[PDB]
Amino acid sequence: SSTMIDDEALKEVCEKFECSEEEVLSCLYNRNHQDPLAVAYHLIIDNRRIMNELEHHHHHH
Ligand SMILES: [Mg+2]
Repeated sequence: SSTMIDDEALKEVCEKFECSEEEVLSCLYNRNHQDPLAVAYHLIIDNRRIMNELEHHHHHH
């Protein structure tokens, strides 16, 4: 199997939550969506996506 991790989001969660990388990876692996570390990881990725979409719309629409 192959698992993809967003390294930048992982680093940001670890810095902001003062936690180990394995703590984040564990809740992702266990699909424990309710763990705030998982929520934060996906929030960082989702917001990056949304901001990229908004910037595009601002400049081109
Ligand atoms: Mg405008």
